[PDB]
Amino acid sequence: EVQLVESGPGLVRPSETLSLTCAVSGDSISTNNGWSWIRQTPGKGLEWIGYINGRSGSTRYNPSLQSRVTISTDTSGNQFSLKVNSVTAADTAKYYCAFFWSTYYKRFDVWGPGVRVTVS
Amino acid sequence: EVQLVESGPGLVRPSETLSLTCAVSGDSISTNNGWSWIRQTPGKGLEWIGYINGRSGSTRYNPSLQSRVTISTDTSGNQFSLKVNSVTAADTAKYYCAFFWSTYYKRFDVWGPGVRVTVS
Amino acid sequence: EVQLVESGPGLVRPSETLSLTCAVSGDSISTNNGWSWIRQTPGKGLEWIGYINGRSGSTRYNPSLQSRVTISTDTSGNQFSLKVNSVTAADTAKYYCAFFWSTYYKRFDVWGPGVRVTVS
Amino acid sequence: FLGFLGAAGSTMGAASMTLTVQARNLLSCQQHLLKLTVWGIKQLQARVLAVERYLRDQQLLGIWGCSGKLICCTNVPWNSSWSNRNLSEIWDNMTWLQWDKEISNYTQIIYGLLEESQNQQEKNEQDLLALD
Amino acid sequence: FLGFLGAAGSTMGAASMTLTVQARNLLSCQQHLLKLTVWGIKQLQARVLAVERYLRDQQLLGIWGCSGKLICCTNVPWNSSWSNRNLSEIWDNMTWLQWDKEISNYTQIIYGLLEESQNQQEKNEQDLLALD
Amino acid sequence: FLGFLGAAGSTMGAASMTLTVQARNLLSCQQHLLKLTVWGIKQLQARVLAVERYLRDQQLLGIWGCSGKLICCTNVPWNSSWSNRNLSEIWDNMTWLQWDKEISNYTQIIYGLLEESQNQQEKNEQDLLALD
Amino acid sequence: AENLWVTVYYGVPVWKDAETTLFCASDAKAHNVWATHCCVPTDPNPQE
Amino acid sequence: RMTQSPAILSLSPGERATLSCRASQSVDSRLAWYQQKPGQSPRLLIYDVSSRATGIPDRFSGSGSGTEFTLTISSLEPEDVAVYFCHQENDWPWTFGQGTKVEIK
Amino acid sequence: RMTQSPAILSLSPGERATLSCRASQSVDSRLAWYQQKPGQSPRLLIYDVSSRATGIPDRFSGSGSGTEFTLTISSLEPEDVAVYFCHQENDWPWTFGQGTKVEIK
Amino acid sequence: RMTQSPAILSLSPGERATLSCRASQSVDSRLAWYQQKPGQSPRLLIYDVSSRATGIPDRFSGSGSGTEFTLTISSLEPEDVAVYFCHQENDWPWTFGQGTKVEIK
Ligand SMILES: *[C@@H]1O[C@H](CO[C@@H]2O[C@@H](C)[C@@H](O)[C@@H](O)[C@@H]2O)[C@@H](O[C@@H]2O[C@H](CO)[C@@H](O)[C@H](O)[C@H]2NC(C)=O)[C@H](O)[C@H]1NC(C)=O
Ligand SMILES: *[C@@H]1O[C@H](CO[C@@H]2O[C@@H](C)[C@@H](O)[C@@H](O)[C@@H]2O)[C@@H](O[C@@H]2O[C@H](CO)[C@@H](O)[C@H](O)[C@H]2NC(C)=O)[C@H](O)[C@H]1NC(C)=O
Ligand SMILES: *[C@@H]1O[C@H](CO[C@@H]2O[C@@H](C)[C@@H](O)[C@@H](O)[C@@H]2O)[C@@H](O[C@@H]2O[C@H](CO)[C@@H](O)[C@H](O)[C@H]2NC(C)=O)[C@H](O)[C@H]1NC(C)=O
Ligand SMILES: *[C@@H]1O[C@H](CO)[C@@H](O[C@@H]2O[C@H](CO)[C@@H](O)[C@H](O)[C@H]2NC(C)=O)[C@H](O)[C@H]1NC(C)=O
Ligand SMILES: *[C@@H]1O[C@H](CO)[C@@H](O[C@@H]2O[C@H](CO)[C@@H](O)[C@H](O)[C@H]2NC(C)=O)[C@H](O)[C@H]1NC(C)=O
Ligand SMILES: *[C@@H]1O[C@H](CO)[C@@H](O[C@@H]2O[C@H](CO)[C@@H](O)[C@H](O)[C@H]2NC(C)=O)[C@H](O)[C@H]1NC(C)=O
Ligand SMILES: *[C@@H]1O[C@H](CO)[C@@H](O[C@@H]2O[C@H](CO)[C@@H](O)[C@H](O)[C@H]2NC(C)=O)[C@H](O)[C@H]1NC(C)=O
Ligand SMILES: *[C@@H]1O[C@H](CO)[C@@H](O[C@@H]2O[C@H](CO)[C@@H](O)[C@H](O)[C@H]2NC(C)=O)[C@H](O)[C@H]1NC(C)=O
Ligand SMILES: *[C@@H]1O[C@H](CO)[C@@H](O[C@@H]2O[C@H](CO)[C@@H](O)[C@H](O)[C@H]2NC(C)=O)[C@H](O)[C@H]1NC(C)=O
Ligand SMILES: *[C@@H]1O[C@H](CO)[C@@H](O)[C@H](O)[C@H]1NC(C)=O
Ligand SMILES: *[C@@H]1O[C@H](CO)[C@@H](O)[C@H](O)[C@H]1NC(C)=O
Ligand SMILES: *[C@@H]1O[C@H](CO)[C@@H](O)[C@H](O)[C@H]1NC(C)=O
Repeated sequence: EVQLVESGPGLVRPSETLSLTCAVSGDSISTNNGWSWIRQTPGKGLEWIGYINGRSGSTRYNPSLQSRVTISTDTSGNQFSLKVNSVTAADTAKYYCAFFWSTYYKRFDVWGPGVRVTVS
Repeated sequence: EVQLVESGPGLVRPSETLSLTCAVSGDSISTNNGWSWIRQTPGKGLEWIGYINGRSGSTRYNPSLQSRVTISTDTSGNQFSLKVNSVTAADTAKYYCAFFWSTYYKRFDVWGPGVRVTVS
Repeated sequence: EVQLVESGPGLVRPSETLSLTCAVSGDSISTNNGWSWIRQTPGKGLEWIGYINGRSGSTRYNPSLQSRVTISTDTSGNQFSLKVNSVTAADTAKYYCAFFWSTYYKRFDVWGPGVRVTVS
Repeated sequence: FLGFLGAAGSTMGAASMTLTVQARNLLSCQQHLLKLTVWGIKQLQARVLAVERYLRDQQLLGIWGCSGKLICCTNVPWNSSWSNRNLSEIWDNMTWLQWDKEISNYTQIIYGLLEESQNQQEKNEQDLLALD
Repeated sequence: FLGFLGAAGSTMGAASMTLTVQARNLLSCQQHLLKLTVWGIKQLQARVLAVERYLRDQQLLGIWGCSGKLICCTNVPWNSSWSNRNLSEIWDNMTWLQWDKEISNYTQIIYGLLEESQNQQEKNEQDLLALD
Repeated sequence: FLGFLGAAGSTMGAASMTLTVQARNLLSCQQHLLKLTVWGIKQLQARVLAVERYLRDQQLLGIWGCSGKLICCTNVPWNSSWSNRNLSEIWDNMTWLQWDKEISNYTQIIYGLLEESQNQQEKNEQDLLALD
Repeated sequence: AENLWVTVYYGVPVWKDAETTLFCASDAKAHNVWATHCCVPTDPNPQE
Repeated sequence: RMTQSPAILSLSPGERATLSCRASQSVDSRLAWYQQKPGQSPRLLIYDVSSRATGIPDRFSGSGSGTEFTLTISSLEPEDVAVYFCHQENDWPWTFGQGTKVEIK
Repeated sequence: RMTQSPAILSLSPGERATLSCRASQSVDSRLAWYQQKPGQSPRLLIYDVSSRATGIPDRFSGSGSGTEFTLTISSLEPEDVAVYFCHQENDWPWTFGQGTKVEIK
Repeated sequence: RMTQSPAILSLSPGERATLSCRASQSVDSRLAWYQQKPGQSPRLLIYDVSSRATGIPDRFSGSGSGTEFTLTISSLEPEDVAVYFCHQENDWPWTFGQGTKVEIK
């Protein structure tokens, strides 16, 4: 069973970048696909940011964030992270680390507690 | 030969919804595809709104109207209708009920007289 | 070896159209694909405008210019040209005539000196 | 065998709905055959032929770009000289047996054109700027 | 011949990775055969049969819309009455030999449905406003 | 039979335009054969072999993911050790007979890699988040 | 409520009992009747 | 998209009308023409560039491909005064040209 | 996209909840439902419209296709007070509905 | 899209230049590099990430895939002062990076 643990600054000033790191325990990032970021925006609800294939480094992002978001993997640390280019107050949200398994044979989620980040 | 007969309010106030019903005579809505709505906008000409497959309930809409338009079928009444979420003066147009047959073997239209609707 | 020679007005007033003609020497336009226009915009760099298949007349354009750009071929003169609908100061650029060969077996460019056009 | 030929009197349009019925039926002792080795050959020749006929039709669908399909579109235009009729005269009120009699002489012209069309299509796929 | 049957004891899921191993092995003197024309026939009959069996399976994949694939999806829903098990009971902890014994009686029902589904799909392709 | 081998002296590039000419020619009495049952066998053996050779090549194109095509791309990189030449030395100024002599020893290495590539591609299709 | 859809697999490792004709093969190395009716050589290292 | 030209065709009785329609993108051959008379729903004249619809007289014809299409009307009679529309069917949304008028006198 | 309704479901203990979700475009059957409790990450309940996730009780069910989907909860117990979310998986970006609340009293 | 870095590479004669280019989306291997000198049309150096164009010296090389690509220049000579451009061919519109300069002294 995979566990997802997250940390990073809970406060970013406008025009500064945002950075969150998710530690992965119980499995290897480099073996599985579906490592991803989702955020819960007050007044809007849950929104997908994007995901990474730990086996290749290929990523996919939500078009609204393609100009600002980078997702990458630390294969030594067995942790992955989300970086967002300069942010504004509009980016205040609860950010989450999640693992999505979706194949022809099985479907399941692992979804960690997240990090609350305020931009102000 | 299919005949298309239409009715509904010729006046909608701004911010109110728009609703038009097309009666179908000579055939069954539930058997054919291609039941559709088109409008003639003054200063612009004819524009497609969307269409419904009477055999399934699946619909397709003009992207500019996807946020506001609903098309549905009354299988008891053998009538179908167009509903538009809140409208503005920009939506004044002649609205038409039409049936489009397009297959590998035949091509034809049935196109009714329409309803004139003013938003103001 | 194909040579590309260009000429046209180096000055267009705002709201007037832009017109550049590229002469082709060493081969036949009507036989090859890949005849194209590219411009170098100060402060931005190189941008694709579009290209024409001399064997058919079919063209493809950069979406940002689809509302204004026309590319066509003179099969008698063995020259092709770029026409742009009314232009503004934002369209000042170095415009180039180029030939792009890209197949399963070979890759090469022929790229002429271009025409400098100021809109003002 | 529930309609091996049930659509024979149907119109060309209606008969298009039984293509799997006819296709699935076109590629359907002990000691006697070896004791009397005349019959072993008579039987094998019948079986080999059924296989060869099947494969020749499959090769043509492959060459024309219609492999794996029962209904396939091409890019060869219809010549009015092959049959000067409109669609409402062909798909309705006409059977496939009648149509075959009408077209027969033009079969090879049409097949040759279908092969040329596919070769032109392949040539255009080895040029990364194709059809623009 | 490096696993002709190596996956036989593997689970259904794991065995899905050897499909090319089994497929590539299913379509693998001088004067004696003509001097003694009993054996020429015995040998040809074995060869003709291997070809006919191969082609019948290929024709079915064609009809069902799965031509050219080793793994193919369809649009026929699974009936719970055919096997009342969830996916975690089928793909894991079960072999293909066991599954075949469990399904056997329903083989023809399933095949008939696969053919009907493909015909419905083709009908919807001769109507340019399909699925909307 | 209008070029069964017309492209033999052409360059590799030019010869790519006759693939349908060679393919269409690779799967082209009465009582005598049964009265003298030596010849019935001699004839059937020739016919069965032509069919088996045809089908083995079709099975490989199927396994490699090139079914239905005369020209097909793959994802296996070319090893420089198989032939240390650039494209302008291969497609121009060289025939297919010369190329075959040059590659011959590496034929099985290449075929094995083509099969591995297709299996990896299929594995990635049973994971709905593939290639991202 | 599983909502699954009958997928199709080809190349599945399933076998059934059957009766067919087997052919003879020899070691090559062998006017003996079985040296003539058993012409096809076996692989020197059978793939078991 | 596509547009039509001339906006107004002022023609003599018996004259041939020529009405063009030009797309910014290829629409293959999936083009239809419609005739609009006062108080009427649009009538289909021509489909698939040149195929005449049932009940339409031989005076109506046409040609073209890809991006360049033309509708022509031979021997114009007063009954042919109408607004003619160019209809794009090749891809969604389906669109119409602005329509042009043929006037006779 | 898609949205959910009612925003708030005020239900009696033992009552059946009905929660709808409507897409503007077909999503085929690629729909999942999630349960959100205070302080928790979202829990998966149902996937592929009606298939129940491992560890989820029989009180949770559902149906629908294309654009019209429903989540139902039988015999509501106080432990089921939560915000329920509709999740679209059929195409990118994947989206969520706004979520609705089921309250018991 | 994609961009290049460093904007300016101030290098010693004989030094190796390293010029990166990063895409926001995979472009597979369909990447080309161009050399721009004053008054010249752009010259093609490298295509399909690492294949050298005809007439280009061995000092020019490169590698990369998907989103991360690099151009390198060995043994820089004054004749190599130029603006180097990254060109995306994988999908339409084709695009260019902003270009970077390699300066020698
Ligand atoms: C339609 O086909 C005609 C030719 O068909 C003729 O009759 C056939 C049975 C067979 O005998 C053909 O060989 C005959 O030619 C096309 O007309 C020909 O076009 C070529 C073009 O250069 C010309 O050289 C021929 O002389 C023409 N034949 C005649 C009799 O005039 C015609 O163009 C075809 N139309 C289309 C749309 O393909
Ligand atoms: C699942 O299949 C049942 C029917 O299967 C039965 O058992 C099989 C072995 C075979 O004998 C069948 O012929 C049997 O009918 C479906 O139930 C049938 O639905 C039809 C619909 O009108 C009805 O007329 C039959 O009487 C039903 N059969 C019974 C026994 O009640 C059932 O609908 C199928 N479910 C799905 C999802 O396809
Ligand atoms: C290109 O192929 C070589 C190996 O080819 C060798 O020669 C062939 C005729 C055949 O005999 C092969 O078995 C030979 O190995 C690849 O080099 C090998 O890479 C593996 C990787 O671990 C290594 O173990 C081997 O020792 C290497 N062989 C040698 C001789 O060093 C090479 O990587 C291939 N290149 C590409 C791009 O695929
Ligand atoms: C044999 O011919 C008869 C008529 O000549 C066909 O009957 C027609 O079937 C169509 C089907 O919708 C009906 O609409 C017509 O009204 C029928 N005609 C009459 C006179 O009843 C009959 O179907 C034909 N058989 C086949 C196999 O096609
Ligand atoms: C198709 O071929 C047949 C013959 O196989 C043609 O019919 C013959 O046409 C010649 C023309 O002078 C007549 O003399 C013969 O008597 C006809 N034969 C029969 C049986 O009628 C037929 O016309 C050809 N069709 C086309 C369209 O060319
Ligand atoms: C034969 O059965 C044994 C167990 O009954 C299989 O061994 C298991 O293999 C899986 C593979 O990941 C391991 O996770 C299990 O822990 C193994 N079990 C034991 C007890 O070691 C074995 O693989 C089976 N053989 C085949 C061909 O499937
Ligand atoms: C599949 O068919 C087999 C028989 O071929 C069924 O097994 C038989 O079921 C009858 C039912 O009364 C028994 O009397 C026989 O003794 C059974 N035979 C054996 C060998 O056990 C089997 O039940 C069928 N399966 C399904 C799901 O219908
Ligand atoms: C046989 O070889 C000769 C030359 O060795 C080939 O002729 C060349 O054909 C190309 C085709 O465009 C011409 O550009 C060359 O100029 C020709 N060379 C000469 C010397 O004329 C000839 O085509 C070859 N035959 C085949 C079948 O390829
Ligand atoms: C491909 O195989 C041939 C032999 O079938 C190789 O040629 C032989 O190479 C050995 C090497 O010592 C020589 O002794 C033989 O005399 C060669 N035979 C001939 C006919 O020349 C050939 O080199 C192999 N090619 C590659 C690339 O390995
Ligand atoms: C097709 O030809 C028949 C022949 O009489 C004619 O009646 C029918 O109207 C034609 N179809 C069209 C669309 O003109
Ligand atoms: C599948 O059935 C087995 C039978 O015991 C059960 O244990 C397992 O939890 C079931 N799977 C699901 C998702 O309910
Ligand atoms: C290919 O190799 C030949 C060998 O002489 C060489 O002349 C040619 O220039 C090479 N092609 C390239 C692009 O370097």
